[PDB]
Amino acid sequence: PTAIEHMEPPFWWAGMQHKGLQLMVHGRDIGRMEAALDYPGVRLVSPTRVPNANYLFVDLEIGPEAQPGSFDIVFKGDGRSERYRYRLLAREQGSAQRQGFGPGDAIYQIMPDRFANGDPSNDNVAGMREQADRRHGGGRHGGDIRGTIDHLDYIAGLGFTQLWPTPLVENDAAAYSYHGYAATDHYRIDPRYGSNEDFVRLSTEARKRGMGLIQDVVLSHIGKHHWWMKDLPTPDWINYGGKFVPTQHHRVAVQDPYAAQADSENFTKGWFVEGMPDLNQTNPLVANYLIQNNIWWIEYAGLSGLRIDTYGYSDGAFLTEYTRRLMAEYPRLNMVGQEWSTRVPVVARWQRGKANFDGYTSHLPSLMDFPLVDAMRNALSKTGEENGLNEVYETLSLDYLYPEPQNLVLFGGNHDMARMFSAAGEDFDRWRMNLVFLMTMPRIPQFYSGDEILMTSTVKGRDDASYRRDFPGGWAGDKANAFSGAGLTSQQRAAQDLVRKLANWRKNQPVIHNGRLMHFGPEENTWVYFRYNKDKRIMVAMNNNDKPMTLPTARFQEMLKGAPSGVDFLSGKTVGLGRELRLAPKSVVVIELPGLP
Amino acid sequence: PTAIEHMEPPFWWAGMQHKGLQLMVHGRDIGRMEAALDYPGVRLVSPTRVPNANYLFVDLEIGPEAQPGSFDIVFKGDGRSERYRYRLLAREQGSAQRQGFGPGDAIYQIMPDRFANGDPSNDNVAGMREQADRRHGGGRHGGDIRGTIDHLDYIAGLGFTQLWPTPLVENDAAAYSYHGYAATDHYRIDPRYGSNEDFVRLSTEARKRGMGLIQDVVLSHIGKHHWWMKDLPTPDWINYGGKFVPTQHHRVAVQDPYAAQADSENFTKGWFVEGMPDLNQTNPLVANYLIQNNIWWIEYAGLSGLRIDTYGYSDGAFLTEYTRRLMAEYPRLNMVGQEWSTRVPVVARWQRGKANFDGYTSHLPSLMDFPLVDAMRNALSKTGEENGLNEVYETLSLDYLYPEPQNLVLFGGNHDMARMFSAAGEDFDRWRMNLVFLMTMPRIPQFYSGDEILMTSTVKGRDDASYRRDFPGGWAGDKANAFSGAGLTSQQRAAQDLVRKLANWRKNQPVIHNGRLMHFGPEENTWVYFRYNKDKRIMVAMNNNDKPMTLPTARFQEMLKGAPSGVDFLSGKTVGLGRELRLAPKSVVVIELPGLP
Ligand SMILES: OC[C@H]1O[C@@H]2O[C@H]3[C@H](O)[C@@H](O)[C@@H](O[C@H]4[C@H](O)[C@@H](O)[C@@H](O[C@H]5[C@H](O)[C@@H](O)[C@@H](O[C@H]6[C@H](O)[C@@H](O)[C@@H](O[C@H]7[C@H](O)[C@@H](O)[C@@H](O[C@H]8[C@H](O)[C@@H](O)[C@@H](O[C@H]9[C@H](O)[C@@H](O)[C@@H](O[C@H]1[C@H](O)[C@H]2O)O[C@@H]9CO)O[C@@H]8CO)O[C@@H]7CO)O[C@@H]6CO)O[C@@H]5CO)O[C@@H]4CO)O[C@@H]3CO
Ligand SMILES: OC[C@H]1O[C@@H]2O[C@H]3[C@H](O)[C@@H](O)[C@@H](O[C@H]4[C@H](O)[C@@H](O)[C@@H](O[C@H]5[C@H](O)[C@@H](O)[C@@H](O[C@H]6[C@H](O)[C@@H](O)[C@@H](O[C@H]7[C@H](O)[C@@H](O)[C@@H](O[C@H]8[C@H](O)[C@@H](O)[C@@H](O[C@H]9[C@H](O)[C@@H](O)[C@@H](O[C@H]1[C@H](O)[C@H]2O)O[C@@H]9CO)O[C@@H]8CO)O[C@@H]7CO)O[C@@H]6CO)O[C@@H]5CO)O[C@@H]4CO)O[C@@H]3CO
Ligand SMILES: [Ca+2]
Ligand SMILES: [Ca+2]
Ligand SMILES: [Ca+2]
Ligand SMILES: [Ca+2]
Repeated sequence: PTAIEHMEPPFWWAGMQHKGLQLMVHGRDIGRMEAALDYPGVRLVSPTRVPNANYLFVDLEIGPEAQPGSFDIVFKGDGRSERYRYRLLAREQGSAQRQGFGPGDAIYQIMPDRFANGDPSNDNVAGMREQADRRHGGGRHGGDIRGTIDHLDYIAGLGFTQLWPTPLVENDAAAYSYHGYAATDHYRIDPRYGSNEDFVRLSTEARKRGMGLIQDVVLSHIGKHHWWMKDLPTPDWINYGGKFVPTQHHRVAVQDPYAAQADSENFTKGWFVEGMPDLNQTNPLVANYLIQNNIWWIEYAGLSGLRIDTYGYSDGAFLTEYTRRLMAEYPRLNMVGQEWSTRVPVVARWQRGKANFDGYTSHLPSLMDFPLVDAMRNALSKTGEENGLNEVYETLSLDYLYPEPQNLVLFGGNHDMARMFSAAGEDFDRWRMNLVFLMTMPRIPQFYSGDEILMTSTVKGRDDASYRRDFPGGWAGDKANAFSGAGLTSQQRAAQDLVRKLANWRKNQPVIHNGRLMHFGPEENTWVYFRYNKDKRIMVAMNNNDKPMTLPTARFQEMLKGAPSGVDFLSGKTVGLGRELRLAPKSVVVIELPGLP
Repeated sequence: PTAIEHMEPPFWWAGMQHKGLQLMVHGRDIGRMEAALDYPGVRLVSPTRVPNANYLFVDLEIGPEAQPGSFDIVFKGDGRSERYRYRLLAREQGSAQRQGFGPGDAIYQIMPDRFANGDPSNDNVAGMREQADRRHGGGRHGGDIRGTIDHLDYIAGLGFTQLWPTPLVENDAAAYSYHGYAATDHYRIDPRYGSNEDFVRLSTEARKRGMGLIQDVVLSHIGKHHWWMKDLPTPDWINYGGKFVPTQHHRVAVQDPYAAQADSENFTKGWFVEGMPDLNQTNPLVANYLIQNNIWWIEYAGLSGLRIDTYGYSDGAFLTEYTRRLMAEYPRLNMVGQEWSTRVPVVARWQRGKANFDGYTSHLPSLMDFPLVDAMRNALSKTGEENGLNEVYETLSLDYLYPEPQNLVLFGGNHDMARMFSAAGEDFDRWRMNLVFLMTMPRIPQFYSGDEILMTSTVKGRDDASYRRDFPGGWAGDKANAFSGAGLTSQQRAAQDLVRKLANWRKNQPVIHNGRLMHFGPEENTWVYFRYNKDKRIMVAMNNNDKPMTLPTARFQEMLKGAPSGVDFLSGKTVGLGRELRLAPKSVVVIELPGLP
């Protein structure tokens, strides 16, 4: 091997919250060397060696007096000497104070390979392990950053204010590289998507259109083709000494009074799959590496926040420190952890401010609301149940378990589950109820690309490829183009219109962002709730039955306070409320009313 | 009425914790009288007069200097004078400190009408509204206290240490009087069961056999034929002015940050059914009445605790005071609330010691563990699921939500749900798993009469009559008789023998009463857990599959610590533990090992 092959992070910033910076330097016999530097405000701590002669960790303390600039780090040993020009950048104005995504936002989720192919020429890149195959469900289809940039106006036009793409970091695998969840280089965009600079441009172009950029970060694991695997930095870098030992996924084991250490360790150290080596985050070098890398992306790419994969599969103590570090840099940031459980207590455990039985503490601002999504999908699909919506109501009543339920991400769907329209049984009227719910709950809504034109999938079991079909219009030659509206059916277009109507309306509804919620127990699969404050009331009523239903309004008087009627935002019709609310079969109304004193 | 028709409570005790005693006096124009008395230590408080001429509430303060004895309360008015000789009983030594049922106990549950007809002559009682009909599923079959007493040896012989009969208080209804849940006289045993004195004798006879007696109390409602209903003590004694307004059962509404007052009021004030007038517990006279009545039963009948029906259907503030009052009198008592929800947070809300988001405080020691019973019934029934036992494991992991999870009552079944054997799909092997689970969990186990001989029922929905078939041997002429063994199949006898073996064994296993629990995440519907302390380990392993399973024992070494083998208590077979645990199809083993160092 040659010179310095990797320097990570490759540059940094003056004026960060945490003064320490740990450089991970890789190259043949770099560990046999001694580093030296001279720059006011930067102090070189002095080596703690690792047995591997091919890695050197350099500990810097960057004082508040250190100014933007650059300086040489010089490595000397065995009659030779190596050099790296290290840059400390100036931070953009307002960087530390950046506002993360919140209740007023709506997030549009894409898989960058499956959204838009702006440049067919990067579909394959010389030297990489996988060839593109649009006809393979698990293959690379060729979506890229150029295609995403091309369609930012579309996403903004739909009413979305944040973009969350699944990971774009290099995944140089021989197969299943497209999904991004097995990083082979945490400091590089996969060249098939574009360059590091292209990703920065994506952020800047999104910001021009009023949209934030949320990065999808994996912390627990990497891909087996990561360059580390060819020469392990330390013998304990990867859990189980770099050998495949599978997790059995006992997620409660990390938060269970009756847990076996075997099960907790298996959850946090066990390999997700054979092709995903598990990072030993109990090694402080690994912890520092991940914390610094994610900060580096936030700072470099001007992100509004993060979505954190496989949340509890990382070491718990590491997550405590990681969340503390990120949030100390960016106190107004949001980060949404993916803790995939339908049990509210299991999700709620991880949110900042939670008083946990075991004293577990976290600075994680948000989690994905799998419990509530599961409840609504059940309600809308099990149409033979007398009162399926009761599950939604009862799940929501558990919100007190969360320190900040209003900061949780509620979603129509995502790349891991059945398509929203399919989960609703291809029932457009019931799908409308799901959409209304998503846009009116005291949550941060997230929507999955393609759902706005009722893309379908298999509903039973798990079928990842079926959830990730190419967006129509993302590829040259497509017969239908959802970006332009060309070739959409009337129902598809009606869906897209409704999404655009509701999401744009929602942006302008402070009562949804921070108003109160009062809901009523569902009765025979009818459900009424209100968002309210002194300025506005929004009354949602849904009739989840294939028959008309009539609801006496006396029941709702603490919210209605004698309102004789209101205008339904959906239909534009005036709806009577004096003595009863008459719902047509499978209907939902969104009645807008004056404030509640 | 004839002078004083009802005096309630009819007598009291010297030396109670709460000095106050409120007498509810009933009779024609008694409300027009004025009470007077002269007895050392007893003070008459100045009157508070309700507009109903047929009732008088008399407030006494019984100071600690009041001795046991009697004194006349004289009621003077309109030139007439009525007397009542009031008695203060001496309390039994150790009364206040009585030990309530706890984790070392096992509760046997009966319905008195359905267990044993010791006296056919009381099946009908002249004057009563219902005639017995043994062939009618919802009729009175004639079981009584004499029959229960006749068979205490049998219950004690099975290994049970507490008897819980469903209510024996008067239910003088035209139809469905048998079940006891619609009281028509809170101070009287239904004469078809026997007298008040017979109930005291049931308690004393049970005690002679090492068994406590747990009374089933209804607080929220009475029956429509209660004598109150003919002449309402106050206009607000019954919720909704004594007229039927149904509850819609929105149980979470009393513990939901988004609750409507309409829903929460409807839950606690709404009538359970038309035949069950709802008590207005916000009226302090109603509150005092119930508190005193239940204390009266505890003191009079020498009870070891209570089972409290329809728990959250009572007023929340009333419940705080009721539980406070009862626990003040009897600090070591146990009372188990029936809060029928399969959601851990909903049940846990009510247990003494819980820190609730809304500051709600309760003194209730115990609740019925519907969530865990539901989880195990799901695991045993969902035979098409690869790992249904995962529900049990995850539910258990939520025990940190309860202040005192070991004090919760775990049950094989009860009078409101499908028969335990039917719940296991009539699979003897799965039934054994449920039984072992019940007898080894950190819980107070409760068992439903008839389950020890594998009685069956319908499985779906609610079918009360199906769960409540006459105990075989309870009636003269029965051709299957569980008391003698006559007519039982080999399998039914084996069930009975196993109940006896495990219950009696449990009695002598402190490690089950107060030991730790460590469980392991179930894998492919195999599950291993341990009860352990310095003295003993008890390993439970179950294979919920119709194929053999081989579990490497490395996994369990934090509990096994190299144990080469053990003896299965159940089969009495030796079980290898050195390298692998071989489980036969549908097996459960229970292995005793010495305590860990
Ligand atoms: O970065 C890795 C991935 O992380 C992220 O998502 C993961 C979550 O963090 C993690 O918790 C977990 O979620 C599970 C959740 O916790 C569970 O409660 C449960 O929820 C329900 C589930 O959704 C239902 O489908 C069902 O589960 C059963 C299912 O019906 C049944 O078919 C079977 O599933 C087995 C598959 O059939 C089998 O093929 C294989 O799965 C493969 C998969 O086919 C393959 O494509 C590959 O997956 C890739 C994936 O495409 C990538 O995107 C990347 O995934 C990341 C996610 O995108 C993140 O968001 O990497 C993956 C790994 O390479 O590999 C899979 C693994 O072999 O095995 C399956 C079983 O082992 O059985 C299941 C039950 O076991 O019912 C559940 C109701 O309780 O399941 C959640 C997952 O669906 O997993 C997330 C990754 O999916
Ligand atoms: O003291 C009263 C009883 O209290 C104790 O148990 C009750 C629990 O505290 C309470 O939480 C709830 O528990 C669960 C319930 O058992 C489950 O069924 C289920 O309930 C939901 C159900 O799944 C839904 O379908 C719906 O139920 C409605 C139902 O669909 C609808 O038809 C109607 O119900 C009527 C019946 O269908 C009809 O037959 C008749 O009922 C008769 C009954 O057949 C007869 O035996 C007699 O019932 C007695 C009972 O036998 C007594 O033992 C006593 O019950 C107490 C329990 O034993 C306690 O342990 O009193 C009963 C009389 O009230 O008389 C009945 C009335 O004539 O009429 C029914 C009523 O119209 O309406 C229901 C309700 O809307 O919603 C259910 C709630 O969401 O899950 C519940 C908890 O989640 O009820 C327990 C009693 O079953
Ligand atoms: Ca491309
Ligand atoms: Ca891990
Ligand atoms: Ca009888
Ligand atoms: Ca009530």
